[PDB]
Amino acid sequence: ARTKQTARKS
Amino acid sequence: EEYVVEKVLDRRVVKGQVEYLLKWKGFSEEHNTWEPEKNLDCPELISEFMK
Repeated sequence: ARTKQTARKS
Repeated sequence: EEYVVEKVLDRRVVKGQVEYLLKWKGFSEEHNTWEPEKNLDCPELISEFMK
């Protein structure tokens, strides 16, 4: 439940 | 395909979309990529950038 900074890579 | 982001380095507007240049956590800078805003799940990194 701790957050993480993420993104999908194209 | 989802990866942890380290920093948002730059921003551009191209073809009607905002894109951000991402430094991925644990990856060298030669793996940086532009990603449209819809791909981002790092609001606090965008905020740090916008300062």
